[PDB]
Amino acid sequence: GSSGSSGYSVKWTIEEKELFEQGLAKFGRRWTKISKLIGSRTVLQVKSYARQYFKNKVKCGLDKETPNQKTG
Repeated sequence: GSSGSSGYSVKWTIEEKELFEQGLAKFGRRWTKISKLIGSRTVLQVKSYARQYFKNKVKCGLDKETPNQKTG
């Protein structure tokens, strides 16, 4: 597969990952709140990431995409 960012490389940090969860469980599925807690990220970034986190939790599935490629 291929991946391209038509903007800039956006990545998170452990500190952020740990914070997101904390509030996620405490406040719940509230992005407006979480985003604020962390401060660094924004409602948007959080909204997306929310799904990005789980996607990883469970090995590639629905996507049905493997890092394999034409050998040789």
